[PDB]
This record gives sequence, structure tokens and C-alpha cells, in this order.
Amino acid sequence: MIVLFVDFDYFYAQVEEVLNPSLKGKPVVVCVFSGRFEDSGAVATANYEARKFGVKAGIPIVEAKKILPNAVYLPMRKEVYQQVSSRIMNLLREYSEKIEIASIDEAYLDISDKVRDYREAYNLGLEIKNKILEKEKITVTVGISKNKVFAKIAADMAKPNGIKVIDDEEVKRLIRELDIADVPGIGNITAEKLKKLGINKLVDTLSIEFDKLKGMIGEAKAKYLISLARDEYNEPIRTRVRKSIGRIVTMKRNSRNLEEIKPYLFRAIEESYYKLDKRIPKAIHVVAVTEDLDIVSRGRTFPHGISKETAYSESVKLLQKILEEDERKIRRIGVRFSKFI
DNA sequence: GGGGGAAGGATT
DNA sequence: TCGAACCTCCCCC
Ligand SMILES: Nc1nc2c(ncn2[C@H]2CC[C@@H](COP(=O)(O)OP(=O)(O)OP(=O)(O)O)O2)c(=O)[nH]1
Ligand SMILES: [Ca+2]
Ligand SMILES: [Mg+2]
Ligand SMILES: [Mg+2]
Ligand SMILES: [Mg+2]
Repeated sequence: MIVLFVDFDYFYAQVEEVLNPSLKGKPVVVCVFSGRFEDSGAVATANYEARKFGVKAGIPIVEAKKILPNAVYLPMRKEVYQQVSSRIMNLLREYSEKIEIASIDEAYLDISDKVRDYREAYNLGLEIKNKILEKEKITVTVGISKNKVFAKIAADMAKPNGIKVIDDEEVKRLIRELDIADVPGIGNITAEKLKKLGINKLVDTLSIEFDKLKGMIGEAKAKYLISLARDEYNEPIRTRVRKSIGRIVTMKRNSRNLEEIKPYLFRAIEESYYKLDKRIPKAIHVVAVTEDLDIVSRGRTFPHGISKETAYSESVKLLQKILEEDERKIRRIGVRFSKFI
């Protein structure tokens, strides 16, 4: 199987560049402003000029300003990036009917039936990169290998504006040499649990007792890591369908007062319903983020589709339930809809 | 013993 | 310090 993975470079910042070319060369920082104090919020993403100095996704806007006070700070315009993303995914469908759109800026293509070897795959990669640069003026990084996981790892190694092939021999080498923390799906918490069991490379999972591994990271992740270490990772490129849509907002101040939280909850429902564009959900979950950033949630599944009015009344009942069963103050409140018809 | 669904956790 | 979207206790057969 030959997999071709496409990851758009610094997507949100790059789209703003394409819409305002004078931004080119300048550190551009796309932010999510919450509405809680002057410059409260986080950096969603930044281009390379900004990342060179430490400004990256996740840090508070206030800290980014201390590092680069003269960078260009722009508010997130997700809807614009989503439209530009949908046009690039439509361009990728031309290269394969087996395509997996993993997020707004990532897609895997199974190109086994389009190329014979990695030399032909590498050329197809240049061709896709040229086609996207030509049509939308967006640079992307291409990763190629024998499965989705190594294709992504290749793209992580080659970004930005790159193209890399990790052949069978390199896959075998990485299984021995790659820090296991760089394997997709292994975040800080799992990486630390694995540094504790001694595991630091994929090959180390083959020699540890399975129940010891399973007991620490769970059955699916143990099986996943082992399958990769055995060079037996088999996951087909599958068409992905949006399974849930929702919106969670931060309130001006933390609260437990139902009538005070209500307008935020209702706005989240309004925004969520606009986004559902023709999908009718059968399940709704009210999601609260407590003052100490924990996530509490209550939901309900109906045997029928949920009308906006049923979403309004059921959400209050679910919010009341959250207030009843949890004593902490709520900071963020929202809703999530799923189980579409 | 193990489906299957609700809620919490981890990841990106 | 923001925020959108697969895996890990209990009812029930
Ligand atoms: N709002 C928000 N978005 C994030 C954060 N981290 C990443 N993102 C955005 C950037 C695009 C998208 C995909 O994220 P990935 O972590 O795969 O990173 P990436 O591909 O390097 O992102 P980019 O294209 O911006 O570099 O999610 C974050 O902390 N907050
Ligand atoms: Ca990207
Ligand atoms: Mg990405
Ligand atoms: Mg990037
Ligand atoms: Mg990691």
C-alpha cells in the first residue's frame, strides 16, 4: 500500500497571507480572543517568521506580545479557512477516489492504484503540490510511505513546503530509532507513561509484557503501538463523515447562576444550528468547562431529530443537571450535537 | 463474558 | 490561556 499524506502549511496564517499579500515575510499570528480581559485568549497558529521566535499555537496572546510586540495579530476567521480548505480537498479528489480528510488541513490519499513505486509516488507528490500552489497559492507538505502513520511522520519531518518518502528500510530504522513520543496519537501524557515503563522507541513495545503495557496506556493504544512496531499497522484510507458539530464559548465571568449562563448556552445553540447546514441531530450534549479547566457533560439521545426548540429546552434541563451534580463554578459552556439522520 | 451507551480523558 | 472533533463504569442479555 502506498499512502500520500497532504498537510497544509501554517494553514490559518497562510490563508490570511493569500488574502492580504502584503503580510508576506512578516510574523503573522492568528488568535482566538475570548473576551475576558485585554488580550485574553490563545494563539491558534502562527507562520514560520513568528514560530522562529517561540510564538506558536497554544501560548497566551499576552505572552506572544511580549516576544513579538510588532507581529501582525489577526482574529480567527475559521469560516474563511474552511472554505479555502474545501476547495483544496476538492482538488485532491482528482488524484484518488480513496481519500480521507482528517481535519481542515490534512488528508490522506491511498495512491496504490495510481503508482507502482515510491519514485512515481514522489513525482505525483510534486504534481499535487504544484497543482495546489497553482490553483490556490497555498504551499503544503507531502509525506509518503506504506501506511498512514509513517506518511504523517514523513510530513512532520519535511514541513514546511516539503516532500519526503520513508521507504520500507527507513520504516524499519524508525521503528528502532524514532522517539516514540513523535508517533501520532502519543501526547505528553502517554509519552510520560511510556518513559516510565522504559519504552522510548517503538521496538521496545515488542519485549514488554502486554498486560503491563495495556494496564498503563490501555488496550487500543498498546495494540496500536505494537502493530506499528511489528511493521503490521493496517488501517485503510476511509471516507470520513462529520459525526458531531458544536460550539462552546467562554463567559465574561465564571458563574453557577442558571439565568446568567443561559444566553451563552443559547448563543452556542444558535451558532451550532447554523453550522449543522441541513444535518438533523438525534443527540445533544451540554458541555461545561469548570473554573479549573475540567470538562463536565450531560447529554440525551432522542428516537427522532432535534428541533431548535427541543434543543433549547433540553439544554436547560441538561445544564440544570450539570449544576446539580457538580458544585464547581462554570467558565465555558456549550453544546455538541451528534447521531445525525 | 461481553454487547452497547453515557460520561470522562487524551490527542490534534 | 482557545477551542472543535476515538478510547476508556454500569445496564442488560
Ligand atoms: N485553536 C487552536 N487551533 C490549534 C491549536 N494547535 C493547532 N491548531 C490548529 C492549526 C491547524 C489545525 C491542525 O493542527 P496540528 O496540531 O495538526 O498542527 P499543524 O498542522 O502544524 O498546524 P499548522 O498548519 O497551523 O501548523 O489545528 C491550538 O492550540 N488552538
Ligand atoms: Ca498544517
Ligand atoms: Mg496538520
Ligand atoms: Mg504546521
Ligand atoms: Mg507527541
